[PDB]
Amino acid sequence: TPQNITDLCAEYHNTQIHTLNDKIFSYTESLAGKREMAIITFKNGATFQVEVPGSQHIDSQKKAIERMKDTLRIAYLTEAKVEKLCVWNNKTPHAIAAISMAN
Amino acid sequence: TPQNITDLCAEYHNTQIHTLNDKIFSYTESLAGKREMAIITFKNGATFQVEVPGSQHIDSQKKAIERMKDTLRIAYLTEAKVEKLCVWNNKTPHAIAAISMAN
Amino acid sequence: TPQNITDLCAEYHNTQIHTLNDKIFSYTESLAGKREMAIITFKNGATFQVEVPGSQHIDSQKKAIERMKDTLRIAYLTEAKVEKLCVWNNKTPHAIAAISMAN
Amino acid sequence: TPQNITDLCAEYHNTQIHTLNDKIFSYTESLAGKREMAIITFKNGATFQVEVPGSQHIDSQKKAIERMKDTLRIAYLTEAKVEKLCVWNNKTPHAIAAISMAN
Amino acid sequence: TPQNITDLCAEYHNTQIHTLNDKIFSYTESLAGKREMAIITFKNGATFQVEVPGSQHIDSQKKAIERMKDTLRIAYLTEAKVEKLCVWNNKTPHAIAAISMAN
Ligand SMILES: CC(=O)N[C@H]1[C@H](O[C@@H]2[C@H](O[C@]3(C(=O)O)C[C@H](O)[C@@H](NC(C)=O)[C@H]([C@H](O)[C@H](O)CO)O3)[C@@H](O)[C@H](O[C@H]3[C@H](O)[C@@H](O)[C@H](O)O[C@@H]3CO)O[C@@H]2CO)O[C@H](CO)[C@H](O)[C@@H]1O[C@@H]1O[C@H](CO)[C@H](O)[C@H](O)[C@H]1O
Ligand SMILES: CC(=O)N[C@H]1[C@H](O[C@@H]2[C@H](O[C@]3(C(=O)O)C[C@H](O)[C@@H](NC(C)=O)[C@H]([C@H](O)[C@H](O)CO)O3)[C@@H](O)[C@H](O[C@H]3[C@H](O)[C@@H](O)[C@H](O)O[C@@H]3CO)O[C@@H]2CO)O[C@H](CO)[C@H](O)[C@@H]1O[C@@H]1O[C@H](CO)[C@H](O)[C@H](O)[C@H]1O
Ligand SMILES: CC(=O)N[C@H]1[C@H](O[C@@H]2[C@H](O[C@]3(C(=O)O)C[C@H](O)[C@@H](NC(C)=O)[C@H]([C@H](O)[C@H](O)CO)O3)[C@@H](O)[C@H](O[C@H]3[C@H](O)[C@@H](O)[C@H](O)O[C@@H]3CO)O[C@@H]2CO)O[C@H](CO)[C@H](O)[C@@H]1O[C@@H]1O[C@H](CO)[C@H](O)[C@H](O)[C@H]1O
Repeated sequence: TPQNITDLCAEYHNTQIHTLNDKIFSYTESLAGKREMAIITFKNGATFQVEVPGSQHIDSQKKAIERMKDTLRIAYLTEAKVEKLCVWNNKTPHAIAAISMAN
Repeated sequence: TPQNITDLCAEYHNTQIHTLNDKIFSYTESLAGKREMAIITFKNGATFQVEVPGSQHIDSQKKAIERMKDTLRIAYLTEAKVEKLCVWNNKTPHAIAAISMAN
Repeated sequence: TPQNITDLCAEYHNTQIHTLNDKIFSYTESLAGKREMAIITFKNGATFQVEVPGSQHIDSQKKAIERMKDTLRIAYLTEAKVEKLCVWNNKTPHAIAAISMAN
Repeated sequence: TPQNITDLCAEYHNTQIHTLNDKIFSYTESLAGKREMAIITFKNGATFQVEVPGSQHIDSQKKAIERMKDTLRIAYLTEAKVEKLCVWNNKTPHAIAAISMAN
Repeated sequence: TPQNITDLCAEYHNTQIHTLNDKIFSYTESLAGKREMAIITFKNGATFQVEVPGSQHIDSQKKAIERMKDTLRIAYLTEAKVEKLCVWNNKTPHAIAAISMAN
């Protein structure tokens, strides 16, 4: 139904679009208990995270959270340019809701 | 049974074949609740989606849906040329049913 | 226990070996209900399928069918030469049972 | 929520941080019973393990331990520079808790 | 726990270390009923299998077995030099227990 990341982002509160058009600068992954997350940063310093699964996530999001960590890792290793990120800004670091990669 | 994507596509109602013979221009992935989907684009603007798993899907296609999102991601990252897409035209963006990639 | 694809193939009824020594020309995959399959072709026109999972499959072949589809996808994308395929000939297109890849 | 590996590492006892800034030298993986683990080494001889999933692990970490081995395998194969490692030092070899890649 | 492949291999009966320092020559994969395994060979004729899961395997070894097949496949496709293999010499072909890669 939404046709791009901007329309999709617009369907949630506390979200904002970050136009990066750049490759991920660093990738951090954690298996530590209560911190099973991934954190990424860009050259400008901007930091984002894929949240630890919790009660704020419905069951359908379970699979998508894992896929997102897979995507980030591979985008990072292949140095793919990420166009935009839709993030929840009520979390720190900002939490990734969706990504767009282009060209 | 079907020997190719065209024959396969012809076995369903509301489907059509698109011949792109081009690489995916952009890939968008979302983990947002109720919008756990992927959307792809080609240079001419043509937009397609891998639908959110819902009641129209039988048990057997859930793994297939997951595999498709995986296929679109590497196809994108590797700039693989997609030959054809069999898509359901009763959805917007058009929903991907099958894909064919050729040398 | 088999030592190679040919001996493994010889243990089955209705099987046959095809020597290709060529890379995959086309990769096709479908998430369409009741047609969750993948189809590959070679320049010589040879067409093979990875069957839809079903009755003719034991619980151990399940993960293996999924694994074969991943193999065929990555082989296609990396342009790996397929040496031989052990195929069941009581199906059309011929269903894939095993694959060998040699440098 | 931590913004980097240094701060995330600091949220645990018996946890040390290691700045490597080199690609992994060796990758060892085992399927032997009771020894389903991975071991990595750096050219400076530093050796680290990804623990056999045991009782000291909560359920949320299970999927995470699998992801970490996938990450170690791909970072090794692509020769990615790993920046830092947060490791629990009450283990021998020291056990990987988190990893950061910044090339 | 062991700090390397030789020590690890020494913790089991009927095992031996083979130093290859060469890439995999051929990869064979089968989905055939009761023969869901992978066989790899090196140019020197060395042939090794990843056993079909059976009664000899404990529960914790089941994902390790699937992972090892992913590893062999990716190592093969990327021409990653395999250093050593720990194998059970009471099976034919000898069964892979652990693998070390160092390029
Ligand atoms: C803003 C918020 O607190 N969201 C939490 C969510 O709350 C639900 C309603 O929010 C939306 C949203 O997230 O913006 C509304 C959207 O239009 C929905 N969009 C679509 C396409 O469906 C989404 C979506 O359904 C869910 O996210 C699916 O999981 O939900 C929120 O407005 C509502 O609260 C109202 C209340 O109803 C109203 O009477 C009162 O006056 O004001 C409140 C705020 O406007 O309640 C809804 C739940 O009852 O609920 C989910 C759990 O489903 C989460 O808790 C969500 O929080 C975010 O979750 C993110 C990950 O999914 C991430 O962690 C964010 O940081 C969390 O805040
Ligand atoms: C067209 C439609 O509404 N399809 C929904 C489907 O409906 C079934 C019958 O449709 C087909 C079809 O999709 O074309 C008929 C094909 O020959 C079948 N092909 C094969 C290889 O089996 C497929 C297939 O069985 C299913 O897709 C597998 O899940 O189904 C449909 O024709 C039938 O309804 C008839 C009705 O019986 C008849 O009396 C009346 O005169 O005409 C109706 C319409 O032509 O009903 C069948 C279901 O009872 O059913 C599935 C669920 O099983 C879906 O709901 C499907 O909708 C599409 O699903 C897609 C994703 O899978 C996607 O979301 C599309 O946008 C949906 O429209
Ligand atoms: C040698 C053998 O038959 N091993 C089978 C194994 O047997 C167990 C004990 O064997 C070891 C081993 O595999 O070598 C001993 C190692 O030191 C252990 N190492 C570690 C780090 O724990 C391993 C390990 O625990 C298991 O492999 C985990 O599954 O096991 C063996 O010593 C023992 O012998 C007893 C006997 O049971 C008892 O009745 C008699 O009175 O005294 C003996 C004392 O000397 O029995 C253990 C089983 O209860 O068992 C596993 C299943 O647990 C396998 O069957 C294993 O066979 C090999 O398995 C490989 C795949 O896992 C491969 O397929 C080989 O081909 C199989 O031979």
